[PDB]
Amino acid sequence: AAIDKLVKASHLIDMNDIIREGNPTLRKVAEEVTFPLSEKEEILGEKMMQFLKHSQDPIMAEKLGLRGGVGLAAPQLDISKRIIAVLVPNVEDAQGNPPKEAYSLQEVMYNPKVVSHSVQDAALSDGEGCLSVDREVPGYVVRHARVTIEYFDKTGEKHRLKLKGYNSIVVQHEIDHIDGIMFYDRINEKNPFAVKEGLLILE
Ligand SMILES: [Zn+2]
Ligand SMILES: [Zn+2]
Ligand SMILES: [Zn+2]
Ligand SMILES: [Zn+2]
Ligand SMILES: [Zn+2]
Ligand SMILES: [Zn+2]
Ligand SMILES: [Zn+2]
Ligand SMILES: [Zn+2]
Repeated sequence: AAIDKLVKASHLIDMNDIIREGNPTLRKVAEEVTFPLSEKEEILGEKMMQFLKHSQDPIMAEKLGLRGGVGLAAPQLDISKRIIAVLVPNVEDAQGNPPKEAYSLQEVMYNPKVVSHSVQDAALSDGEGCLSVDREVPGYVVRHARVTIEYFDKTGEKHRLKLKGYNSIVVQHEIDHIDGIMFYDRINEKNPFAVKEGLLILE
């Protein structure tokens, strides 16, 4: 089955593993994982993080035919489990100095969920994209500005985390996937660029 192919030691995740808009797995509510994790579930998380590392690496992205990304959910690999990986890099300064921290967020999250959020909404100015969606989709994807999430790591340790800005948006977008929600579900149906007063537009 799909998970068996993905977790083979020599197997690298690429675009051929990513299912496409229309595939029913994208619309399911993914199943919670139980702890302790199976070896498959642990390796799957590791492969998913590796895929994001590769997508952000100039050489490996070219070798594998990948395009940059910051998040991946297991349903996108045809695996209906509540597993996501997020990897959001910090950026060099104007002088070309690497940041203090390589990443502002780097986690493989098991059973993640939003436990509370701000009343205020936010949206990326440039909209959102998706590896499973081979269409141009304009518009503000309206999300919570700030969230508090809970999730478990591969060890079963529970974490509780507050997020805002871009990382809030990235997380979620990935949580949506494990609930069978697609980004364009959160775009205004009649005017993609409608702005309800108070919306935080993120640059
Ligand atoms: Zn493959
Ligand atoms: Zn391991
Ligand atoms: Zn590598
Ligand atoms: Zn709680
Ligand atoms: Zn609420
Ligand atoms: Zn996505
Ligand atoms: Zn919500
Ligand atoms: Zn629509």
